[PDB]
Amino acid sequence: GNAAAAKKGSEQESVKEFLAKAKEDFLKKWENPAQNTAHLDQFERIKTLGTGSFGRVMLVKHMETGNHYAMKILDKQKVVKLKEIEHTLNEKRILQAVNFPFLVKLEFSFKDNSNLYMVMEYAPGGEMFSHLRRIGRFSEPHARFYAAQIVLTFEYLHSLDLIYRDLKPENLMIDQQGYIQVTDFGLAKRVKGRTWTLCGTPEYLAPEIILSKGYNKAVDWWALGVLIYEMAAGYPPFFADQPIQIYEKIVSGKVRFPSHFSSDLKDLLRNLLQVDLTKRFGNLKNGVNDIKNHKWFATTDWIAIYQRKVEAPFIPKFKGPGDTSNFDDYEEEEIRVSINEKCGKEFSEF
Amino acid sequence: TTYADFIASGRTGRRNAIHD
Ligand SMILES: CC1(C)CCCN[C@@H]1c1ccc(O)c(C(=O)c2ccc(C(=O)N[C@@H]3CCCNC[C@H]3NC(=O)c3ccncc3)cc2)c1F
Repeated sequence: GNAAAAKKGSEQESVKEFLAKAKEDFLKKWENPAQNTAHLDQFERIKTLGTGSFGRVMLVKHMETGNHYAMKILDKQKVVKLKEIEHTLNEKRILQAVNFPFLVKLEFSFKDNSNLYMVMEYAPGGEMFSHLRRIGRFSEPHARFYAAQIVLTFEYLHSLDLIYRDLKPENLMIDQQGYIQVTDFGLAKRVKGRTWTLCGTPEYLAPEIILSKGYNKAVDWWALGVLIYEMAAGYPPFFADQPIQIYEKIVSGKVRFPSHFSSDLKDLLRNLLQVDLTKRFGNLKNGVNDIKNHKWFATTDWIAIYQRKVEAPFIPKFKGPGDTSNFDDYEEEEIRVSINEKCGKEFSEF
Repeated sequence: TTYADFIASGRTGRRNAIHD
């Protein structure tokens, strides 16, 4: 008992001081972002690892080092057209300012007449999504290894007044050591107080988002619950062929658990997936600590997860640099840069 | 079972976010 009360009552002082120093580092790069730290022709383009609304992420090779990265290429023109300037600007501004062991590191970013570019660390493990579906589901200890990384990641982002808004296996890359690197900060926003945009993945949307209520940090804790349920079950708690059926399941107030879920899991999950904001874990007087101290996390050495001293229960096949076996195949499109600058004013700060 | 209902649905693929 008493050794864990000196350990617990001291871990917390280290954490209060870690976070303060993290808020300073973040604020420095947030009030003064790095711009134009590379150029397109410095990388060879090999293969598409993924796509989104305005372009794609590609495996690329930096010719001076031969280091492989993942480059996100967005077409400025489609961004303007879809009225997402602000969201694309938040994404880069936030990635370039953040810093944590489970956040994808942004190395360089730049722009040319046509496109925006973000060059990030390559995670050759591919997305959690891909191994979750292949295998069916993860065991609770396997799910918990991942969940703990998400819990601390949000503790970080929320301390920075950030909200992530797109938790789901698709956005959780697996690195060479089997740990998580969260990507796709397209929906992230720095915010004190309330925000209103209806966005996110249907399955992971919190009720107060569906109901146009105006919402905060807490929608991320709802999402953590959806993630832990999907990881542990092989399917999400709310699904259906049409989104409008998903939304009504989410607001009904009601969830069913597989017979294989432990009681501790079910109880952690009943408190994350709580419609009543006064009752949802992550959102009470004690905050994240209600989740950390929950019985399901009894085996979790929170400090050892931060320091990556715990064994990943799943280290992927690593067939050397520049290999993409852990990724799906996509149609390739040639990158075309124009001789005319598009949307210069709209993207000045990028 | 709930797992067969899921596998037979159209939400087992890579999922896109919305923007209302
Ligand atoms: C938030 C949405 C998605 C809502 C719908 C409208 N567009 C929005 C939106 C907002 C910001 C954006 O930057 C974009 C994009 O255009 C965009 C463009 C490309 C990608 C993309 O390829 N990301 C891949 C694949 C999708 C799933 N997440 C994994 C991601 N891959 C990686 O990030 C990766 C990192 C490291 N090593 C390998 C891979 C994602 C988003 C974007 F589409």
